Amino acid sequence: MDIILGIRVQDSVILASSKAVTRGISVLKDSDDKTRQLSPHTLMSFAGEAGDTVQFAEYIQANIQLYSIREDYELSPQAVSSFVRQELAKSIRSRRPYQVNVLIGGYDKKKNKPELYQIDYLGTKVELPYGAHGYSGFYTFSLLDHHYRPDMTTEEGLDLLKLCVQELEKRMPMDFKGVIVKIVDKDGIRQVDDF
Amino acid sequence: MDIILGIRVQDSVILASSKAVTRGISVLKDSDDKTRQLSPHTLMSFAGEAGDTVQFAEYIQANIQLYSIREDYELSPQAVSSFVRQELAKSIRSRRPYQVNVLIGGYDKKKNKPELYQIDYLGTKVELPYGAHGYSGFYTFSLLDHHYRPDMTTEEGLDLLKLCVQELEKRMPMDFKGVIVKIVDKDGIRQVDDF
Amino acid sequence: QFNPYGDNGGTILGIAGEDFAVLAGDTRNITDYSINSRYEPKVFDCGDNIVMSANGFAADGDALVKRFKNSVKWYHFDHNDKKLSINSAARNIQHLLYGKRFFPYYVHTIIAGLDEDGKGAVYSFDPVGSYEREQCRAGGAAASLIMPFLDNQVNFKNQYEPGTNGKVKKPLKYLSVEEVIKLVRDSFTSATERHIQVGDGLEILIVTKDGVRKEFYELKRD
Amino acid sequence: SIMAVTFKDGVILGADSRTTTGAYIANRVTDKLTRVHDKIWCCRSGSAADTQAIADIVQYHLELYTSQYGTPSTETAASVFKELCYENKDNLTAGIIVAGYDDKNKGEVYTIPLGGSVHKLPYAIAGSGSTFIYGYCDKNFRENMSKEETVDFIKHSLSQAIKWDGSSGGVIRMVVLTAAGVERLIFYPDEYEQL
Amino acid sequence: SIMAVTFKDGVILGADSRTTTGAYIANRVTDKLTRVHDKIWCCRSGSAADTQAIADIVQYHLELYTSQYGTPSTETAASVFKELCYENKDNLTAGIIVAGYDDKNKGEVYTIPLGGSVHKLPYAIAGSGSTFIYGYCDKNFRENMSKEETVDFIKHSLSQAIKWDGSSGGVIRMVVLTAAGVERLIFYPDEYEQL
Amino acid sequence: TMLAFRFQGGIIVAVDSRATAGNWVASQTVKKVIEINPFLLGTMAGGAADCQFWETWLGSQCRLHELREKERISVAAASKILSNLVYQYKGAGLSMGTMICGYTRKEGPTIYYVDSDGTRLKGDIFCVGSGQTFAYGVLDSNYKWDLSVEDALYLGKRSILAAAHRDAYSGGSVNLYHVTEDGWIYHGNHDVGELFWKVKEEEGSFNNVIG
Amino acid sequence: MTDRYSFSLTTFSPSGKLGQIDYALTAVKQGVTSLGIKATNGVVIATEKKSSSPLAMSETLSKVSLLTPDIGAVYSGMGPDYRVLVDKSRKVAHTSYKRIYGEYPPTKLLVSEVAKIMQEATQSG
Amino acid sequence: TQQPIVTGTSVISMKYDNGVIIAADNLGSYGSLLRFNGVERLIPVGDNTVVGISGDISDMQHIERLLKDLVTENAYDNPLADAEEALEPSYIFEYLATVMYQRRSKMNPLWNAIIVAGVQSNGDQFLRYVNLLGVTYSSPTLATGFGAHMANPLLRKVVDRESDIPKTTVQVAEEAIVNAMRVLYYRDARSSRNFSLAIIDKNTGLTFKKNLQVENMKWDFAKDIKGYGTQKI
Amino acid sequence: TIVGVKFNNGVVIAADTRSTQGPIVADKNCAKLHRISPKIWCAGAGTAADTEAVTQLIGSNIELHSLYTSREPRVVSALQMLKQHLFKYQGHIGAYLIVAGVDPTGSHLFSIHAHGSTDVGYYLSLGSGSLAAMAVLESHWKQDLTKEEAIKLASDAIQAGIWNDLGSGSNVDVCVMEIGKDAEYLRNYLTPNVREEKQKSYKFPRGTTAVLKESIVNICDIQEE
Amino acid sequence: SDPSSINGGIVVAMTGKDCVAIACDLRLGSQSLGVSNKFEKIFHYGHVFLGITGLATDVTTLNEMFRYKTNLYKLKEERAIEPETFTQLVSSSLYERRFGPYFVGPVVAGINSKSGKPFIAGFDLIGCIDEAKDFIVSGTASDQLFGMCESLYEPNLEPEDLFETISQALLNAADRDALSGWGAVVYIIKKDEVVKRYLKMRQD
Ligand SMILES: [Cl-]
Ligand SMILES: [Cl-]
Ligand SMILES: [Mg+2]
Ligand SMILES: [Mg+2]
Ligand SMILES: [Mg+2]
Ligand SMILES: [Mg+2]
Ligand SMILES: [Mg+2]
Ligand SMILES: [Mg+2]
Ligand SMILES: [Mg+2]
Repeated sequence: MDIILGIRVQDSVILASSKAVTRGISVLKDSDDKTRQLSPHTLMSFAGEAGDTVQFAEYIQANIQLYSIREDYELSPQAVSSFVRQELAKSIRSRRPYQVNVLIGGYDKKKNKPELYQIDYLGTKVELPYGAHGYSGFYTFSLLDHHYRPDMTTEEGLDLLKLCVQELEKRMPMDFKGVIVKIVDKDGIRQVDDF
Repeated sequence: MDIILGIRVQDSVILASSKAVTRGISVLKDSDDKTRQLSPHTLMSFAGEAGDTVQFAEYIQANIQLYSIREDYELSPQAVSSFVRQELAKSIRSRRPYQVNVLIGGYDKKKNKPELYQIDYLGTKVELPYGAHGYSGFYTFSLLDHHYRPDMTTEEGLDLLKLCVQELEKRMPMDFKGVIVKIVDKDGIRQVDDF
Repeated sequence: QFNPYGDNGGTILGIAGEDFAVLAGDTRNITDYSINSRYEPKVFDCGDNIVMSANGFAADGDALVKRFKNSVKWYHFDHNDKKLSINSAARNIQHLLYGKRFFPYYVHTIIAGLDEDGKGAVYSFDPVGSYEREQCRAGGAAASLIMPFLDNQVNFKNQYEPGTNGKVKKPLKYLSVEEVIKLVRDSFTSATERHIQVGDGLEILIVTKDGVRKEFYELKRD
Repeated sequence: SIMAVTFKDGVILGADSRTTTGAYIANRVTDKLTRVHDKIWCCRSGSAADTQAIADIVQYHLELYTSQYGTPSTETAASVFKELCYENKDNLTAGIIVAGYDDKNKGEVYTIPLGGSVHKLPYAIAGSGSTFIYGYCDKNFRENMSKEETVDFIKHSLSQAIKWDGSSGGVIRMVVLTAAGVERLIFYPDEYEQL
Repeated sequence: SIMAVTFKDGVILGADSRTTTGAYIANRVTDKLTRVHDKIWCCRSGSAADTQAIADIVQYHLELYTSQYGTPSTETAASVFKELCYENKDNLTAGIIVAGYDDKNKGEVYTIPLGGSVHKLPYAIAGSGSTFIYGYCDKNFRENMSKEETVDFIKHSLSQAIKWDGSSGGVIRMVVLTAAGVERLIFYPDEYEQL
Repeated sequence: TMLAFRFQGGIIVAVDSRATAGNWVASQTVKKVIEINPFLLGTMAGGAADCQFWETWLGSQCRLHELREKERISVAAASKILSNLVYQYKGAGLSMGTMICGYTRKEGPTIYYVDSDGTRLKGDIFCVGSGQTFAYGVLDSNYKWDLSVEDALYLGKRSILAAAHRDAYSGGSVNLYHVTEDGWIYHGNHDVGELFWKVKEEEGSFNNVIG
Repeated sequence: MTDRYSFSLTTFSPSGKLGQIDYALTAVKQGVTSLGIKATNGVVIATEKKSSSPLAMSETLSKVSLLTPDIGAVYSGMGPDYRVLVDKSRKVAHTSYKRIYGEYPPTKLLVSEVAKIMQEATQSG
Repeated sequence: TQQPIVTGTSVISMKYDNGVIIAADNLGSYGSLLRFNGVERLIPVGDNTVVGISGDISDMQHIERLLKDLVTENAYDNPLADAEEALEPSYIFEYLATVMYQRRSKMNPLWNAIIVAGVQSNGDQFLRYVNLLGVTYSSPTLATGFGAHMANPLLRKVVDRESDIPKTTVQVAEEAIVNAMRVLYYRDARSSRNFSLAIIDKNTGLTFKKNLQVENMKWDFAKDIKGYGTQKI
Repeated sequence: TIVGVKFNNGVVIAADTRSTQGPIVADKNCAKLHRISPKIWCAGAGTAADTEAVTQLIGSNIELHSLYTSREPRVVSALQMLKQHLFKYQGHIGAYLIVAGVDPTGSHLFSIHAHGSTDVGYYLSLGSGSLAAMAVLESHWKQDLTKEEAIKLASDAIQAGIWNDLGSGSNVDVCVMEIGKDAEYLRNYLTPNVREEKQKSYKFPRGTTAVLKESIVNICDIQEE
Repeated sequence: SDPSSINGGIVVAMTGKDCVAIACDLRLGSQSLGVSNKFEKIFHYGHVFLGITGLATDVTTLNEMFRYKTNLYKLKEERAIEPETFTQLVSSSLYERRFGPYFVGPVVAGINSKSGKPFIAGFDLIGCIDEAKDFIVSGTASDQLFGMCESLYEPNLEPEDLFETISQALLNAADRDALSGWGAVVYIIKKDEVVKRYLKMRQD
């Protein structure tokens, strides 16, 4: 289970993604970044079947970067999420579907609002204040149902996220080797190097 | 995978056993002692299918304690291990076999020697300087092949054991929530409360 | 391969009043898309002011009812003709069902009568014996159609008092036997329309301190 | 139960009239004797859908043959049947008997079983009910029979096939092919059952 | 291919002599006509092992019957066969025809198919090759035939069954049961093939 | 969903009330807590019949114990009777999750998790059922040993609510119990249809919902 | 074989004229007169049945054709071209409309589809 | 658990004003082969009951013996065996129904479908069904196998409910049964023309008719049917 | 339950009106009688979407064919086009049809199986109630039926299915196709299954339901000014 | 595994007097896990309303598809599409995926702008039209909805009464289904005004 979490607060979106890469019986890596920057104010985390995850993320990344150059303009998070959903909805009826679940965290510079989209491999899109894929949600959703507000600061969002990770580290059976946390706001994307 | 390790040094046997009890998606407990004292100088650790493990351990414990009272005498570790093996060898051709693997660590007061026996659920017994059950051996056997001596002290055996646990914590995918360590020597059985 | 189970369809319904109780059931018996009988009784008077129905696989339902009637007979022999209370009957039926836990009676069982304080009682069972006293319960083929209707029209669920707008609930006023039989008849008329295994006839057994009374009503035969 | 028998003046086709779905008789007055050309007819057994589709195609091929090259031989008709049955053997369940009358070649009979092989014979039997009359037909068939003798032979033969085979029944239809023309015959239960 | 036929003076049993393992003929001179009592014999079809074991048991029962109660009826013999075939139907593959001669009841024939049911008949046919002669036998059987007519009827019938059935072949064995005694007959390929 | 945790003032036991048969909600009013004796509680999860039948049977065995021994059974011995029983039926298909909660003088407040797999665990905190994960999330993050009987009762109630909301196969109402030196104490049936909105308003939580 | 005429046979001339379209209009000019008049409660279309021979049965040749139950058509110019257009017009009314929406197309949209077919013969290879 | 080998098809029956009628063809099929053509599948018990059986014939013969043994056993130490303590249809049925449900519960069923038709001591008509699963039901018309699908609809046109029974005479009921047997011969691929019919009347007693045949069949229209669509010739 | 019956000067088809998903009745008044051309109608059983779609497709192509040939469509044309289509899809298009009609050749009656087999007859029945219906047809059919006798026989056959088959129910639809006449479609020819009056009215007091928000929905286009 | 019951959800539609009503729940889940409580299943193209139950990705996909087709219809026809016509467009579009269907249960609702006649319709996942006069149901609690609608419904209800009937049908059916609930929305539709109400229901 490749833990990926997302929380949308007052003025930013925070994505947390596990660092472990386990192939069979061995943890091959403990510092893996399960995310790609699609545009300066849009970040996508991902989790699913080996190989497909990165292949899909980079394919999406390339397409959005192509759009940005062609139009000299950044697509809204909503527009990017719809593009991503259609690709997955197209994929599910293919010969060999992309087995990838994603979270898309973005800051809309037009509306001055943070936005978080949860999309599964079937192409099921939902906009949420907080989201998760896989078994992580079974612990974190109910925890966030209790501790979340729409007017929270970024620092309060990080403390709330630490509470999620602590619970996962206590009750989940796999050692996912901690998480890499990234914040998406009006100034762009940055990584929290100490978590 | 219910990590159980064993190392026989100069004058003692050291058993290390994981504390986690995971049922499905949740870690129900993180302080479980996967061992039973069979006699004052004989300790048995165990790992296998839920329910069967404890049922088998306590059944063996009861039988050895019965023998001790009847004869007013402690059976040798070799004798206890042979009894245990026969029960498992009997079990494997039953209607519903005991799905339990065990390590038996004991100090023989007659020969003044520590002894470690590894027995699987089929009734396969081997005396070893160091042993492990399940996937733990895939990491620890080769590590101990490199760092072990027959003339090591108990303190050196514990440092060697810390090296095993560190490797398991680094490369195994499950969080087994650390280990409970117990030493078996001429003075009996004692637990290392800080590990 | 031999399949020891079958599905004879049908639907049953038990409602508990303040000083009475009803146990209703349609009289149709079917296999697949054929009708076996348009009138095959499914609800029985088991003695001691208790009525019973075991809906699903008829052979198992008949066997269970037959065994419980026998249990009542021997309860009298063994305990000086003592009356078997509805709560004691329910517990006895749990043991009959769970006794076949590993080769189940493939039925949904309902019993109705009066408790020891004279109030109406309905007990509902699953196939392997788990039981629970309830005020209202439908069972069988069209149970999914009927129960929501009973939650609404018997326990006044999702119903509030006008003007307050969702603040104050509808008060739980008790229902008379005449009001209950209307809900029963409407329940079965509605179920007959939308479920193919329900129809032909409706037989209701009403239980009071005075005894056990029967009422029969026709249903659509298509 | 279907059969075709050559005799002095030409050939006679014969068949029952039962069509089944399991044990339900979907049609009790079926016409299994079908025309592919003026004096080339076939007997159909197996799948009703497959045999109809095949016979329709063959009739189309022989109509187009006639327009270009004149009246086709019975051997030519059997070859077109074969080509369809052989090349589509994986997807077909059709046992067909082809029978026709030329002035040069007189009466000819070709049977085409499941595989798509062709066999030219003095007489032929096929269908599930044919199994019960292999003995009777072999003992009672003669070459150069009269029309009346041949009708009696088919009538008696199919009578027994109907008697024993549940998949066969109804009326006995027959088609007579001679230089005189094409005669259709029919025989009802009360006539043939008492034989 | 096996059959039993009643006639004026008694009854005649008939059978082929082929035993197969797939398409290999394990025995080409098999004796399928077996004796359970002086003038009560049976025809065996299906599993050779099952039919032998059954016939051996029946012979034992009728020998013990005779010691206590005198000569048993043919109906009694059929009942003992039935009881074995019916009660052990899950584990048996035996199609048996029972035939015997009394002075009171004269010639009688009972057939016992797979299920274990009993059917008293004027004549009976069974085995894989019987399918091909249902039509011939029904058309050619008469009641109160002479010995010579009945022998010809069986000879012609089994001849056809052998001709068409691959599992049938070899010689035609026959057993005649009358007041005169027990006569064994045999007919070789060169005789019956040319019929 | 059912939970049981140990703290300063004894034990809290909280359960939901829903029973399902596939996606069909069969009942919203079932009793998943069995009052074995004035000092023993049993929780039920998994097979409804299996849990009901064998836990009422357990109460009969606990009663026989105090008749023969002239003494209340311990939680350890009571839990072990049930675990030894289900172990006999292992492989036959029983499906039970049970927490045997209670108090005795020599043990103090004690909780045992008993499983149809034969697992028997002693512990301070347990959450069992299809909604265990949701309850663990709330309970773990707010648990302290030094809660007040009032704060502890609320946490257990709130943890079930959390699970009733997110888990489709949990819901109905919350049954609360508190176990002390002097036995268990029922703390009411709390319908989720009213409790949810009350908690949302007072606590300011559940912002995922339109209210 | 193969149709190796994959290029346009109708092209712009230096003056900006599309020759083949102009010449097609000239063929229409030579054709027999046909007309249409719209009333408040109906529409009428009419033309002369110019019989090529008195032995010919002019009833068998239909210049006025039903396209849908509520739409009709008449022409002027080359009869054979009209006949195939009517075939295509009838078919396109089903494939591109009736089989989708379960009803017959409105006049303007069927006209649009016919117009499209005629445009393509003006640009295709 | 087994599979049925030699089988019997439909058994049809109905109530009328003074009794019950039951019928069944005389065939014993071996899959698609119509092997035995002289099988009696209606078995009288006394002079007031007839058991009609379909399904596996070997199991039918077993049941036939149980009933024969039942009569023998009821006569033991019973001076009123031919009078007050004679076997009733209700007794015979419940016995069979007990056996059938016991056998299915041991996973070794009697692969049959049974209809017990008769008249009780008080003159009441008895008609009840039981099968390999132990499933029982009663109705004014009862039929097994194909008869359930084709005969019941025809017989229910005569007796659609309980109140129609006194209005139905024996001539009308027998006419309906005989018509239904013809329809089954038209449409059931495992049926025979020859059949047996039994009437149990409260006044005239048990009338057992053997060697009946389906007659007045319509086949003439077959001559006009040519091809499967386009074939004119 | 669908039937087809030939008579003196034409043919009649009939059907029930029940549509089911498993044991549930989706539609109590479904229309199973379809029009291929004005005087060619078909009744369908099996997969509902398949019988409708295959009926509309062949009906569309028959119309275009009739326009191309300047002739009234024939039943054998619809028959041939249907069976060839169904055969191609190897039974995966679960359409079982009774096709009937009148044309310049005369009156015709056919059945079509999903695998592509066709049958000819004077009387036919298809569906889960075909056995109940055929029992009636085999009991009462005769040669030289009148129009009135054939409608009676057809509706009686459907009734047998309605009452005795659980997959069939509600009403009886009929279509009569007589030679030299317009075809008359008799929707709900019989209505023997009207629901009885309910014992109670379940009309609620206004305000009974709890509401959170209200809002007007803008369905109109963007406005001027 | 069964695509139609992974996400869960319900839709119901009713006719009244010169009015129609269509309602849906708001839940979206992954089997037992509830994910979203704002997932509306009713959409509108002009004055025609469409509710879709089943697999959520197909629900979203079909909305986008019918928005696409109705926008082009309007540009070419120079008028908004009517319910009867839209119903045929849905049937057509679904059957073109006959052997690879969208796992959905659509429900059309609306009033003909010309005739003023109320109209509802339902479909199976491959196109079959169910044109009912009274009501249409769809979803994981369709059995429950059938029972509530068949008993509560009566013809010719006024808008404000019809609201109560459909709301109670939905609410009580959803409460007997594990995969439905978590909120609800009801649309009351008249010839030239449409009201949308969010219902207060139990959140479990
Ligand atoms: Cl055919
Ligand atoms: Cl041998
Ligand atoms: Mg999702
Ligand atoms: Mg080993
Ligand atoms: Mg009904
Ligand atoms: Mg036959
Ligand atoms: Mg053989
Ligand atoms: Mg829930
Ligand atoms: Mg719910």
